[PDB]
Amino acid sequence: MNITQAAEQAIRLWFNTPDPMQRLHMAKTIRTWIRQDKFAQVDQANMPNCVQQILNIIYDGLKPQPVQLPISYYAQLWYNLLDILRRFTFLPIISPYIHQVVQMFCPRENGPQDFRELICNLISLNWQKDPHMKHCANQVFQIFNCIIMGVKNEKLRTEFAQHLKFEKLVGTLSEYFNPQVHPGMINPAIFIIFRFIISKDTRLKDYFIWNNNPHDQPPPPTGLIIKLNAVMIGSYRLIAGQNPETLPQNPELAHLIQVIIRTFDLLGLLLHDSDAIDGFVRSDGVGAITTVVQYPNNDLIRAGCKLLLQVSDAKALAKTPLENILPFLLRLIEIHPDDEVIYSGTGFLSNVVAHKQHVKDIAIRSNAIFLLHTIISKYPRLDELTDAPKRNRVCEIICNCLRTLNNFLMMWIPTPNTKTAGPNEKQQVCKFIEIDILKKLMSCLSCEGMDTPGLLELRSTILRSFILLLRTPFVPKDGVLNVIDENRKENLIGHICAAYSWVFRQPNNTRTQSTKQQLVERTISLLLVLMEQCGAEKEVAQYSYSIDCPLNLLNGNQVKPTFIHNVLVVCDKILEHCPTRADIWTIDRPMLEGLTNHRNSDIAKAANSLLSRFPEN
Repeated sequence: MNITQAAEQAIRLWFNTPDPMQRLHMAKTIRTWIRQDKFAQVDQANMPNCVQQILNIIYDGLKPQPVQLPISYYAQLWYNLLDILRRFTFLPIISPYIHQVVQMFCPRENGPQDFRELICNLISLNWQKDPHMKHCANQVFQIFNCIIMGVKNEKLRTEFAQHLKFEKLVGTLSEYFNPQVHPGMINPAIFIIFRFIISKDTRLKDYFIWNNNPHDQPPPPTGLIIKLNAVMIGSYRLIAGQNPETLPQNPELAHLIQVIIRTFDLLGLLLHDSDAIDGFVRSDGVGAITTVVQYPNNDLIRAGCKLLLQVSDAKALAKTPLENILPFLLRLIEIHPDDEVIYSGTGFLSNVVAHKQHVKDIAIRSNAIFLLHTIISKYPRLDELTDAPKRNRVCEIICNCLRTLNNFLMMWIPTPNTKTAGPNEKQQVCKFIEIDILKKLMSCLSCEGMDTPGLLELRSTILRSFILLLRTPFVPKDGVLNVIDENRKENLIGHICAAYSWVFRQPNNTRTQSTKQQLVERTISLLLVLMEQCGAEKEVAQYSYSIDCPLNLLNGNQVKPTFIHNVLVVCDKILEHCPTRADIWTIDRPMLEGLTNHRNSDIAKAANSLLSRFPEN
């Protein structure tokens, strides 16, 4: 018998030859046949049947034989058969028939006899302790990895995913994340599988996390939140001493680093909503990451910070000890050369300080205000940035910083319902009215900055920053309007005006409408603040020739009472110093005469102050 004939007979005899040692001999032969031939001799139209025969031998070979046999034998039989299977999942010639491989996983008996439960049992952890069987495990992992990374037909992917969703498999996978397992034992393909089965399956996600427990209790020790955090920490304990210089010749170190990254990634995908995110935070996830990103590997730090950003809005972060974490993150932001980290950190910072007084207090005590100035100061103007990704990131970094600052400024501003700022806090805040940063922020308002998706939110946020700085008692107001940029030769008013005019040239879009409106409202609000706070009623009015009549802002369904009042007052103040605009503007006189009889006494009063300014005709 020659190769092909040796295979032919092997296939033919298989299902009538119950002899163990003949089956192994037989299996070795079919394998070597594939190994060499790469199927090219079999007739194309017989291929479905030829593949199906092999697959049925594979499936039959993996079944437990009635006689008592040594583990050593199965390991050898299975290695050959699983190797054929593996090859059936990457071999160009077989790919039209790949759905036949997937079909095999589809259950029939719902018991330990199905193909999938035989495959599943081979990657049980205890097999990694076995000197022979651990190689079959590593092959099954390559098989999953081949199917998952390989098949492009979306309907087939979906079916494969469905076939995998059974108790014994999810149990088997989780067992790798138990606290007593050394993380050296975690095959990387386990991540690949988890990503695959949870992809767009919310209920499975909540099952892994919660284990049918209530979402307000501690996440259970049997669930993944506790398991994955102990894996991060376990791996970190092992790499912590290790010199990162050894990396290129240190596969164990490389492995554990990638375990950490893949664990960050999995946690990212699992924590899909508020309750999941909160659970993570109450299980000390933030401390866990923060501890782990101490290790000087940049891929690791990026992935850690990405996950911190994702969890930064947790209300449970009001309860976590942040006295050590926050200073470390501030320090990391100060020194790390990567813009993705800067972005992630500052993003984390603004969310974490939001609505949390004691958290604001930690940030400020660790010089967060000085740091925000530094991060903003270090970047060039947006118009100096050529590549889009980079400019938009810088734009988001500045936005984050200014959002952080605004959260602080809010505390020292007198409300009807007064906190005092210390000597150091005052002078750090006052760095923001230095001429260079005013110039930078002014440029951001008015640069012919191109397609930058986060520009709208930056511009709205800068206006807010100016509003709060100028409403802040200890901030000097004398010099702000004397700052004239080198490029447009304009002061703050002109840049404010250029942004306002810009918002109206922008495309209409329900996604952005909310922010455009808040930018318009803040423009009006900042024009008033400048008028009152800088003693600049005249100059604000005359430097505002570039904007059309603000009254026309009320030509819609605008109900916000504070906005209406601001529009009316700013208009009246403008006509006090530039009377002729009253004849140049084109207003809805009925509407204005309407507002004279408004429920609000302030609106009604200002409306007929303004009406008196207009030509009777």
